[PDB]
Amino acid sequence: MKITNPVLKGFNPDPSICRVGEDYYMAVSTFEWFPGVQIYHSKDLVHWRLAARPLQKTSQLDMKGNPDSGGVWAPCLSYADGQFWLIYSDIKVVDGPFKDGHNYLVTASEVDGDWSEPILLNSSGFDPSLFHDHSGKKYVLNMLWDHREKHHSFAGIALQEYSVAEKKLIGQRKVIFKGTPIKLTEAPHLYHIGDYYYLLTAEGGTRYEHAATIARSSHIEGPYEVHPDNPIVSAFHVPEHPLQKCGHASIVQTHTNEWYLAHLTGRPIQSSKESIFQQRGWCPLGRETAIQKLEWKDGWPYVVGGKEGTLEVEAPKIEEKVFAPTYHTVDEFKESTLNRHFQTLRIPFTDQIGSLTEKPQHLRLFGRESLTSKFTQAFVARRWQSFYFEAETAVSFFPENFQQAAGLVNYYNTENWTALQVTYDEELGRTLELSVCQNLAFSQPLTHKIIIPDEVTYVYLKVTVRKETYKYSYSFDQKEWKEIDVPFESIHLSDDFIRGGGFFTGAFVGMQCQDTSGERLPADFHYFRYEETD
Amino acid sequence: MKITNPVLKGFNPDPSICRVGEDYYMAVSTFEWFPGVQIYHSKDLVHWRLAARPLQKTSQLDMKGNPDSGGVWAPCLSYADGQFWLIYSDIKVVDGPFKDGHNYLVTASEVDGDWSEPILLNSSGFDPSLFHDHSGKKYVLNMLWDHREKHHSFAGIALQEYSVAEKKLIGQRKVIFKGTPIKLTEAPHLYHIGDYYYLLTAEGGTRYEHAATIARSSHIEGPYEVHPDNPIVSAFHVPEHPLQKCGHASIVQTHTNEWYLAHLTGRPIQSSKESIFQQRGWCPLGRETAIQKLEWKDGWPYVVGGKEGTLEVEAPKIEEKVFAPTYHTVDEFKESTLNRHFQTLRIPFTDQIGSLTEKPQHLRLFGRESLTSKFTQAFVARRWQSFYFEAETAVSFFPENFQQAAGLVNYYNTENWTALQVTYDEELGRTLELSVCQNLAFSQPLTHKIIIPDEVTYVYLKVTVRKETYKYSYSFDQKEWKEIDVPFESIHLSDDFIRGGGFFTGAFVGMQCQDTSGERLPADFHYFRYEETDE
Repeated sequence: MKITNPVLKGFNPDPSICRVGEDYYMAVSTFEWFPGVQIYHSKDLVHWRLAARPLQKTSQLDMKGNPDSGGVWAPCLSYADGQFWLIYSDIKVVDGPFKDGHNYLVTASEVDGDWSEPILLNSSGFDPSLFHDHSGKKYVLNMLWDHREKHHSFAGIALQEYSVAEKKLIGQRKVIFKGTPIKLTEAPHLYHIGDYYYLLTAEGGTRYEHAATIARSSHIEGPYEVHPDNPIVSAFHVPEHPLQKCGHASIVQTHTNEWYLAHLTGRPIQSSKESIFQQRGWCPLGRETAIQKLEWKDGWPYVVGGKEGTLEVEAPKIEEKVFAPTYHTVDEFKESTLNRHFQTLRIPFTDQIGSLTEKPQHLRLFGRESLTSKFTQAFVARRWQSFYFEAETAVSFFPENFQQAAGLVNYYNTENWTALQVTYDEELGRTLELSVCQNLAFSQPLTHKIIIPDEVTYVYLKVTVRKETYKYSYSFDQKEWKEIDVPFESIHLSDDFIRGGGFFTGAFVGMQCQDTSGERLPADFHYFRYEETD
Repeated sequence: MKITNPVLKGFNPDPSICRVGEDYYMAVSTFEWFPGVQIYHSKDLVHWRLAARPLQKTSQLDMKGNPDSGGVWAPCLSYADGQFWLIYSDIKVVDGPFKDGHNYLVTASEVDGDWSEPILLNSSGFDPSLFHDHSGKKYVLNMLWDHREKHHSFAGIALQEYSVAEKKLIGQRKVIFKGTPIKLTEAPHLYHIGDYYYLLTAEGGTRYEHAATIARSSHIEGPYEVHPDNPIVSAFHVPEHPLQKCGHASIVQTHTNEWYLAHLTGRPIQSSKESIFQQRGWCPLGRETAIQKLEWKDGWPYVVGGKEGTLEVEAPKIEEKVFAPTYHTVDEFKESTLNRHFQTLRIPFTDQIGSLTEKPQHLRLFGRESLTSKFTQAFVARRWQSFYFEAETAVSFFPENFQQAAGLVNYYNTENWTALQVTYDEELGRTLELSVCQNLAFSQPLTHKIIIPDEVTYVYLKVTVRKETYKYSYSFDQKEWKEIDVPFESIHLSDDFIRGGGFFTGAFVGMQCQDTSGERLPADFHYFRYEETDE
């Protein structure tokens, strides 16, 4: 029991696991956060390092205006013919009868290399997957989205051959599997093992009814027979289990001939005044990735320890490989590139949003649109990856009107965030303001204004997260800290609290500057510290 | 002679009227509909023709992903120094505490010429206006948006000098006016008349409390004194008046030294089960533009006939100039340019959404995203401009899967529309289906499927609008029509029915093709007929 779940903490959903020789890769979805797709690398399945974010250019991923939790849904990473293949989606509509979005293919020699320009596959449903058949043929699988009023929206798993020569889907698509009574059949993955094709799918939806089902056929077009103890992964029946929403799985065979299953999961905070059987809880870290061990019997896989998953799982018999950290606890912005754990919303980090060279050893952000804007935000943020942490920054900002503000933000989506910002008041001058957006209801709860003396070069801003609650603090000298006595609920930044059709990310913390007057006033952030605690 | 109001019927709001010599122009807002800004031209203020749509390029106007009723809000058209100046906005956020949006300036020698690339002015609030002072200086006015929780969001009218040489606002902005108790102060227009600067604003919001207020100052930065009988325009007090939502005005002095006021208005449909004093009604034609006559007294203008406005208004002493129609009652798509009364949502009409040359004498639309998408819709549409009309098209479409559909659509926004479309059913083949989106609640009300025989070349589709109700009909031969006995309420496509922070357009009817499978299957529309009635 040396794998400790979750292996990817914080917002890291929809894992697509992939072996190349003795290297293991896992791609996860990133939704509106840019650059798109996170690929992690491991030798032993115990330790994982963030290795690449493939979708770096607007020609590969153009998400300006995308709805919250649109963009890059579950991706599929594979390897064949000396190349990585990455299938991804750009979902443009996440609410209502339709689910408009398009599926694309890019390739690369190495996951951290330059990925190709996208090949357009289809638009008929999300969760596309690329299957490399033993014959050399290639097939794309995806769910079929049905908009029609009388029908369940999940109309089955479609299969269609992909022509490498023609760079397009060919022939006609075929519905090969219609799911089980759990329904919401999605996330198709095909595997050829022994004498059967195994079709792995997610069912039940990505909330607390989530499950992984598997079916098998001697022929790729079916009919598929469902596992006799289906589902193979699910925590639906065990509301007290520490792993919840267990589903959307992918399977890997190690180079040591052992079998493992990656799946997403959530770790909810519960309410003491509610029944955990009725209110399963809220997940501010979003959906995380866990790894289970498989065993085989009668040609069917089973999750070792039970289908709800285990926190501690027997690691494969592989030499341990620990990686060095890929971020520093205190980022002083001495590098010319933004650290790989930082992302921006929807669009690339360019000189129109910020600079790492205009003000050396600072991250300079030019004030753009407000935190409610799905277009151009000067906001650089990183995931909450623990229930217990501190994040801190120091900002030089001299606003001249009330429409300019910059500071520290905890953020779920454009309707759900809190921010501690240096702004300007017509009567008191530079002030420190607390802003709260809760499903688009806006409040500024401080009862008395915090005036910033003109002598203060840098305003130090901190958030302290203690599982259920978090609090902001500030200092004018980094020595004497003052806590703002407004206790914020972490569950308000969770998948399970926010309204609307897209609820698939997780809480972020970061640095931000807005100027809704038009002057693009810069804020200079001296450092960003993110430190997990006990 | 008589001006008959509204002079611009259907969705034509926020009029900015402008005289150049003996020609008169009026620009109106277009929100998410592309190309942006409609400019109308008149000689006599009675007859108006659609003359230009300036914002034709994505470099001038990039609205992909824009929210419904974002985009081009109220524009400002002026003329000075031998060129037209157009100030416009691109609003990116229409709900919540902020109103993120940016204001731009483009210029041209003629309203239908090539307009420049935009100069960015500011982002501090919408309704920007450019004022040409007698001193030669230029000033930009706009409202100030206040997001702060404790404050009214309409924080006053800002003034700042614009440097023509430096292509930017210079100096610092000054709040010159904070409004009256009606509040929601917006739409500033400045006029220097006689001994005073006159600041015209809209107040009360663009629903049924709308008003136009006017103030004057000897000095451009104020303080402004409010009109003693303010507001000068409003129907708030008369719920039965045929013109409602009267406000957002602009003033013109004719070359015959007469004074007129253009303003937006709505013409509501009422419910017989409700009090009009409680439910003023619903406006499927959206906000239209009307023109009132002004008279002066003691240095203040007054609307002739009362501040609620008149339907028939005395025309200026100008020789009549009647224009011929600018669209064809039956458009056969024989021309290589889409007629000027057709618009697309958000984006240019390019070879990726349709073509007038691939299939001659047809409008070919490549199936793209559904009607609920704010991104790429292959939808070509024109305004409802009468309470009584018929629209009709004929479509060649051969869908192969249930994710392909094309046909005739009546549309307010991405959440509010109805469509009669040729689609495909796995068991019955090509079928005719009715789809309904009502504030994003989706229904398909036909009780039995309408099967289309394989031999049918064109499916003819028609909508008949009779004020409160509209009904779809279809034919397989253009001779024998079958009405679909599902009565639709016109008020469901109105500013006053749809949910959300943006409710600023009006009902459209048009041709559409979607392919949510990825194959971009084309539908070919043979013609589009739009034929109004006189009640």
